[PDB]
Amino acid sequence: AEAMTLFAVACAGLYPILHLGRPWLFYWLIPYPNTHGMWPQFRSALAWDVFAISTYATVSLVFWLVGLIPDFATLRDRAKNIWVKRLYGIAALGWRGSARHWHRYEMASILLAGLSTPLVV
Amino acid sequence: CTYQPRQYIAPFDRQPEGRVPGIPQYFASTLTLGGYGTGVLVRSNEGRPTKVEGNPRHPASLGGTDLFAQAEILTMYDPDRSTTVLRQGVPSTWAEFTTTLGNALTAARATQGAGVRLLTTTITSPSLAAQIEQFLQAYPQARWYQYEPINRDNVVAGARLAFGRDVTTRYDLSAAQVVVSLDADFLAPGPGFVAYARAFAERRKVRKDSTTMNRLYVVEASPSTTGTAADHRLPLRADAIAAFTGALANELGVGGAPATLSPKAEEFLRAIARDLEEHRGQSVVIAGDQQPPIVHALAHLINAELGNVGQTVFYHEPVEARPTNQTEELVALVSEMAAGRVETLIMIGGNPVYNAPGDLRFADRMASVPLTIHLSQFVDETSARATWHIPQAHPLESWGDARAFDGTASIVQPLIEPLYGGKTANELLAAMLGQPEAESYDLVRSFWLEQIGETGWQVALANGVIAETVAPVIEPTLNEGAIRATPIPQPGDGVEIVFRPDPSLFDGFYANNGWLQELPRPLTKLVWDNAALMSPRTAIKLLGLPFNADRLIGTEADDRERQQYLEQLSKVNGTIARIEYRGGIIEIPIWLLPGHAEDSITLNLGYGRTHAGRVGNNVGIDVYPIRTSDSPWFGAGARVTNTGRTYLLVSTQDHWTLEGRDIYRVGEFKKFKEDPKYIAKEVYQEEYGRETPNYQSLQPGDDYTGRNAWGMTINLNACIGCNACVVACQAENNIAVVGKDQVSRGREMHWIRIDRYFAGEDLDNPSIYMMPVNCMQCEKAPCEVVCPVAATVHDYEGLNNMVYNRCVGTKYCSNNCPYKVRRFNFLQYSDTTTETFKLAFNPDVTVRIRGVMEKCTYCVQRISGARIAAKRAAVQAGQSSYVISDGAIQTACEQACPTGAIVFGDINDSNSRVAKWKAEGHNYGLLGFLNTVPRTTYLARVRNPSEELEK
Amino acid sequence: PFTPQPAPVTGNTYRTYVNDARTLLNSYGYTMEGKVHIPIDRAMDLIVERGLPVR
Amino acid sequence: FDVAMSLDPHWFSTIYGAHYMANAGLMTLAFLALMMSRVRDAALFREYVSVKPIHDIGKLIFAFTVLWTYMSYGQLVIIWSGDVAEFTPWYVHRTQHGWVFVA
Amino acid sequence: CHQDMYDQQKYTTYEPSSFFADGRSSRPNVPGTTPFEVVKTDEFLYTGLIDGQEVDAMPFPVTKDLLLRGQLKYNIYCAVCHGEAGYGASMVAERGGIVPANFHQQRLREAPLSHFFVVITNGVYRGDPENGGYQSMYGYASRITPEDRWAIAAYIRALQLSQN
Amino acid sequence: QLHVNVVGIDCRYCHTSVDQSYFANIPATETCMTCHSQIKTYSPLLEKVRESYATGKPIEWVKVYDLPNFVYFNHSIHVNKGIGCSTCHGQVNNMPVVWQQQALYMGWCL
Ligand SMILES: CCCCCCCCCCCCCCCC(=O)OC[C@H](COP(=O)(O)OCCN)OC(=O)CCCCCCCCCCCCC
Ligand code: HEC
Ligand code: HEC
Ligand code: HEC
Ligand code: HEC
Ligand code: SF4
Ligand code: SF4
Ligand code: SF4
Ligand code: F3S
Repeated sequence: AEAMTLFAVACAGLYPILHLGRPWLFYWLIPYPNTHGMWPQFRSALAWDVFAISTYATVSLVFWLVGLIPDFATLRDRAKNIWVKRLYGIAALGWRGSARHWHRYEMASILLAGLSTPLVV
Repeated sequence: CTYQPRQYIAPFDRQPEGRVPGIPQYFASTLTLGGYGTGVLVRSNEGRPTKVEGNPRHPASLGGTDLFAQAEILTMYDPDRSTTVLRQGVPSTWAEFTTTLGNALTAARATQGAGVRLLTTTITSPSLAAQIEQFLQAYPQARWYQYEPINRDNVVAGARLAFGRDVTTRYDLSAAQVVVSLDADFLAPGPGFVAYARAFAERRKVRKDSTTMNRLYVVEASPSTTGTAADHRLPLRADAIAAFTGALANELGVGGAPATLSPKAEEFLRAIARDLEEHRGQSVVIAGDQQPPIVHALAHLINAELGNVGQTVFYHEPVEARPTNQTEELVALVSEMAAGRVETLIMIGGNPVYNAPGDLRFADRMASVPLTIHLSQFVDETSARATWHIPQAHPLESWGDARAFDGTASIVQPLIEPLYGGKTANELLAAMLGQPEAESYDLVRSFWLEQIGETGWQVALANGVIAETVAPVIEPTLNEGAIRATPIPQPGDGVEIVFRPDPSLFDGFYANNGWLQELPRPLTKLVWDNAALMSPRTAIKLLGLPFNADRLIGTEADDRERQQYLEQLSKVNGTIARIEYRGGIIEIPIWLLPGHAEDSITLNLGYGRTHAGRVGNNVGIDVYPIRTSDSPWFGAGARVTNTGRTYLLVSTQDHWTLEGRDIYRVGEFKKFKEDPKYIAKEVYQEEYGRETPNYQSLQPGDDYTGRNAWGMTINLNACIGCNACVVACQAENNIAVVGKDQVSRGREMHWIRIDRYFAGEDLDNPSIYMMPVNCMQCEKAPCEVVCPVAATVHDYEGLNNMVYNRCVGTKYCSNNCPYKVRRFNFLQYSDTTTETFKLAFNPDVTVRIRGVMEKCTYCVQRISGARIAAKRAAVQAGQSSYVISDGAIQTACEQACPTGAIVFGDINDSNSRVAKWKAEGHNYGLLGFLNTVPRTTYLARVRNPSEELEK
Repeated sequence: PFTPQPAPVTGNTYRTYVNDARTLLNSYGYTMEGKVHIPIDRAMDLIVERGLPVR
Repeated sequence: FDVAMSLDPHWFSTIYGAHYMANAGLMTLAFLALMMSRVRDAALFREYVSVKPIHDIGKLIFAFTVLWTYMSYGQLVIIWSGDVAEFTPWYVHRTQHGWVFVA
Repeated sequence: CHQDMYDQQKYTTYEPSSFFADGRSSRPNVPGTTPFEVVKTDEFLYTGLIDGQEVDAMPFPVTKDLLLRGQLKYNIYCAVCHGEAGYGASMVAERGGIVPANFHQQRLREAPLSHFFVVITNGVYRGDPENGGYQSMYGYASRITPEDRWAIAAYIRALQLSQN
Repeated sequence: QLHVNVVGIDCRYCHTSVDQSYFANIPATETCMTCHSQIKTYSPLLEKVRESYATGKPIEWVKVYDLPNFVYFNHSIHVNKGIGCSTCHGQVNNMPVVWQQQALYMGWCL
């Protein structure tokens, strides 16, 4: 389900740029240092859309990767090929699942889940 | 890579003496629509014409201009204008033509010029008339033979029946409290249109102080702009108008004939007659050019009985050179061509093969003539079949003279040397007179010098008028016996056909022009197409459409149901009907016109050209072949069978009624005199139960108390739906012309639009309402709040600012605009590959690219120029005042309007005209329930109904 | 791209002529061929006082 | 809608009623917590209870407080941003004559 | 790097044009054409000649502001290549041997005002048809407005008085 | 540098429309020839100029200060309001070859 969320957000993120009429000027909505001194309005709802979709995509990706880190550790152990290993292993970041790693992991997952529920609404 | 290309700059080698670089100049010139000159002031950005305006000192063009004069800029820059002399379609030289012409004329000197024939249009230029008279003196047997499709033959025929002499009738609408129009469009483009429109509008404009308003009664076959601005309108059949005029004379007691008529027509006759005799010397009767000569003779007789002559109607010596029956002269020429008597035919414009009636068969008879020479300014259908085609200089690039309907003798001044060369009509006449290589400037100057003098010539160029020349007032004698002893033909022979000049294309000369073809036609809103116009009842009976047509009739209680039925009655628009008139079948698609007369069809001339330029190359169906010489404006019998095969017709509005909403406010004059705010006090009682709506806003806005504030007031009573303002905006703001397919997809780009609401009881005889809509410059603007990149933000003055460079193209602003006045460049509409179109674009306004929104900018370029000029003057004086005059800034739409409905000025300055108009009791803003607080406001329409017809 | 430093102008320039003429235009003086100078803005005031022929 | 929204017939809000349900939910949850402190000793609330139910009710109260704020802010932004005369009076009445201080 | 509306299709003041033969979108003045409300009836204002002869008269009375405007115009255009004082001592004469005329010579003292107007409008003298000839003064008709040209003549009169 | 600092010619002698319109008039070949008809005639580096004024062809200068045709600058109001082409352009009096002193950014104008 979370993979579906990431891929659906990836699909839906194209439309704000595609429908834009001048699609290569999408960066204007984002605050960015420019010689003009111009700013986004921040009172329209498309400026809010830029912050909501971008925050939603990044938070979903980090939460999904944090969940995958223990799974990557099982895959690297069962990979059975030296090159297949070290690809899951770098993603695993030497997980070495242990107490004092699980305790922080469980608390972080609860906090990320708590932050995500207001975010998606 | 670098920010931009080298952008080389090329300067002059010798500076023009009177020119300051970057400062536009204005020059006075004359533009003729029917051969009658209208004075115009044209802006020359850098020696190239770019914007046509009106000449305040020219009679018939006091600031106001018609759409045809406005759209002449794009005509002068058409990429399809003739560039070289063609012998038989092969390029040639002017010198070779001069040699051939000389040889042909010396070969015709054995006879007295019996073969040499001419064929011009209505010529009013004194220089050309004098040269033609001299040529006729040199060749005794030559003939002039004027002709043009839209002519005034019936007017001169009626004059020669009533007075036994050609006179020029002028109407002073300022002193006429009652005006009656017998199938006459005086508010539609024609001779004296701007002057008549301004005088009529001034009387209609009503304030709290005003105690008197003019009343218009119009009887017509097809609803028109004159019909829209009428307190009472009767849709009589076109043939029946002559009988109606005879009945009106009989009840007044002047010579005429009693005619059987419908009860509604009889009630209209009683009201007109009763209003007359109560306004003797305060009334005028106007008869349309289309109407037969007897109607004109009766109109002169009625005016004489009421004593109106010398007060509202004035007679002058004829201003159109030699007045003549043009259709009869063309019939004489075609018979001579069939006989083979003619050996040489020279035609100055007029597109005779396409313009001439189908029965004449001019093209077949043109082949018999050994040599035919045409000066057209374009390679027209006649030029294609004519030897020795010669390019004609456009009026903007040519030296010339013209006379107005009153008689003015204004001088045409070239703003640019001819782009593709070409010869003026006077230069062609000179070569015939035996002087080749004669400059146009010398020919016109030599005639004018010694008549007005060298000093007069200098004053005439500086102003737009020649003070010395005017038509002398004459008193003609009315022949009672001749007018009384006339047939007065009775109406009724089956379905009738009415031929009317197209509102945007005229006679089809302007078919190539993109702006006019893209312009929505007033009262039908069609674009790029010609359709047969019929009443809903006429369509049901003739085409067998399955609708009752009595469902539309009803009271206010079922009004919403009847409006829905009219939408269902629509969607039958575009069905092709095969119409047989006199051996000719048109196969034209049909568009339903609610106000049209029953058993009548209107067909517009100017469509179906085959040799026109790439724009309008093959648009619409030609009506010229069915048209006949004996009955040019009327038809007796039409089969009108239905062939199905529906063809798409594109209209901009797509809705014909207001759905029970307060968009247009209409009130009586008598109630208005008692209380100006009565219209506003009402409506709010029905909607909220209280006289005043207590609108509340959560948003502060800006004070604007001590700064210039820009606002516009549009008067509904004054507007006639001419559409001149839409053309003026397109020229001034470089708006693009989208194709018919883009208009079909509803992507037309127009900053100003006029809406016809057709809202009335019955709906078979509805009251047309025309309202001009442009950005309201709302102090609190919804479009600005929804813009993510801040492309749309407000201004210190109060103007909404749309920055094309900032716009990223989201399109959210158009969705949140209540009036939907914002237009988006979905595709690259602007033309980048055409050099002539690039010259036409105004430098002050940017040419938008694809992906940017556009909206009315209150002509910001004019406001910015005035602000810079006021600041510069203040600093030089040392005052630091920065004061801008009330008349300093005029928007292009405001200058273009002939009526004067649009007023633009500071709102804060209480002495400005806009401030005084906005203090009127009937001023209001559209959609007040939305707290937008618009600056563009409207004045509610006030009518003047007669108690006879109304009560 | 550093802002260019153009080489200075030569010894002889227009400033000497303009300065000498501007000094001469006022402070009265005695011209060689004639008698007396008049400061600029004083001769202009004299020209308006006596005026010039019109038409 | 009948008891409260009908006091001023001129104004209507679609979110109204859902906001009352959130308000009712917060009031009842707060009431349940007050009662639980009073009945903490009751024998069946001694051998059959743990910190986990109390913690869950505290999380529910926090969720209801944020949910009520979201519904109230959502109504305010829609009415304030869409400045239509029909919906503007309710906010005008609640921001005038000292009502702004209560807000 | 969009380059979107950076160079638009419209023709600006001095933008070169390939449509015209001489490569200039800016066009020369059509001969015999007068701007709106600009009457050319007064001969004195546009030509110092009344009957083909000089007049030693000035079309409008001398004003202090008129003389100040004449001084400004003289300093901008006339002062270079003729001297700020009117003695012909200028840096242009040194580099080229121009030898400009001296205002304070007796001949120019008795010259009419309309003679000065003619000189500013056209030049000292067009070259002789025979044996060659070159225009020295070379004229300033297009650059300077007639009223400004008269102001310059009045300032020249003031300068001539200044050294007397 | 030669014409202004050495020869001593005013700015308005060449750029004559600077204080009256939005455009500073680039000199015509007529103004070039009023001195060089006699001064430095028969010079290979004034050949192009002499190529003009005989034929109508212009001299194609390269625009140094260029704005992207949606900016609509005006020299008239600026100059009249107490601003000169030194805090606005640079020491052009001492410029053998004119260079852009600063990039015309939106922020610079603001
Ligand atoms: C002011 C008073 C409060 C009024 C509240 C009104 C609104 C309440 C809405 C509640 C919707 C619940 C839908 C039913 C979900 C369901 O079927 O429950 C299943 C579960 C799992 O329990 P198990 O294993 O099946 O058996 C339990 C007994 N042994 O319980 C759950 O609630 C979790 C399922 C996921 C919740 C779905 C509802 C989310 C609503 C989101 C939309 C909110 C709109 C604002
Ligand atoms: C008085 C010191 C000035 C100032 C401030 C400027 N000019 Fe000139 N100028 C002249 C010519 C023929 C050109 C074009 C050739 C070239 O650019 O080398 C210029 C150019 C400029 C520019 C740049 C133009 C651009 O497109 O950016 C500028 C900013 C400028 N000038 C300012 C001619 C003359 C001239 C002789 C007739 C004299 C004197 C001046 N200019 C003086 C000045
Ligand atoms: C019109 C914009 C121009 C152009 C393109 C040039 N000048 Fe002049 N110029 C003047 C003087 C007194 C000199 C120096 C005389 C000398 O060196 O002996 C010049 C010099 C030049 C040059 C250099 C030529 C060389 O080095 O041999 C060039 C390329 C040049 N000019 C171009 C005087 C004037 C003058 C007032 C009389 C005006 C106006 C111009 N020049 C105008 C132009
Ligand atoms: C260098 C290009 C000059 C400029 C700048 C001005 N003048 Fe000139 N002027 C110039 C020359 C080389 C001459 C003498 C020509 C000759 O054949 O000797 C002149 C002469 C005059 C005269 C005398 C005319 C006469 O017929 O005697 C006058 C009155 C005069 N110049 C006035 C004048 C004014 C008003 C100027 C500013 C607009 C001006 N000169 C500039 C060369 C140059
Ligand atoms: C404000 C900073 C100034 C001032 C006070 C002056 N110049 Fe001008 N100048 C300036 C800009 C931003 C531009 C670019 C215009 C454009 O369309 O891109 C220019 C341009 C010129 C030019 C080129 C010709 C033209 O653009 O019209 C010339 C020549 C020029 N400037 C000269 C000039 C002179 C003589 C001034 C009087 C001291 C002057 N500038 C003032 C910016 C500014
Ligand atoms: S009329 Fe439309 S585009 Fe114009 S200010 Fe109002 S909301 Fe904006
Ligand atoms: S004010 Fe200008 S931009 Fe607006 S509608 Fe009128 S002409 Fe068009
Ligand atoms: S507002 Fe426009 S359409 Fe109406 S009368 Fe004036 S110009 Fe014609
Ligand atoms: S929302 Fe804004 S981005 Fe453009 S299309 Fe409208 S001005």
